[PDB]
Amino acid sequence: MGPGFDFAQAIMKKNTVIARTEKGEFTMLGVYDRVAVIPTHASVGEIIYINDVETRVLDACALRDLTDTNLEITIVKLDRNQKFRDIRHFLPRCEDDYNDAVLSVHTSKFPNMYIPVGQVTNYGFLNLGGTPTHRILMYNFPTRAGQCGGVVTTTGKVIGIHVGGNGAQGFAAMLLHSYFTD
Repeated sequence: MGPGFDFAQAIMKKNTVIARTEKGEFTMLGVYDRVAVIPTHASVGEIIYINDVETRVLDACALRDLTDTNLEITIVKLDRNQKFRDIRHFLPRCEDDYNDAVLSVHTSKFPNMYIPVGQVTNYGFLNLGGTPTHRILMYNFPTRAGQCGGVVTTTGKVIGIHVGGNGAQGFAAMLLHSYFTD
């Protein structure tokens, strides 16, 4: 409808795949080469389905901060025959608050879904499903089951991936440029 949705659509149309694990179907963001991200609660194993095709996992790393606290991001390298568009220059360098964000989801259950979530707070600490978690972004939208892995954007920036909700608020894990230096 406007320039926020335009940026979100440009990322969904070239930089997402549908990922299936034994724990469900997830929006998965491809960042560069064969490297993608997914919430750590997806429990990625040695094999994953990517757009309903059996795919070997070459590497999977569940990120933690230097205090050994969960960040809820897993970085996956896929044995795929095609590279993602390199979007690392759209990643923020530091922790921050944002205005006027969009949460975008693409699964079997929710195809071509875009949600204007408004103001995003640098929330920091969250007890997420009983697990202490850091670098959490919060937005005042009642997100639901099926939105995990959803991409959070502003105009010109890819800032996080949806990882949870409490019925009134939604929560995303930060994406930082420093996670994807090669």
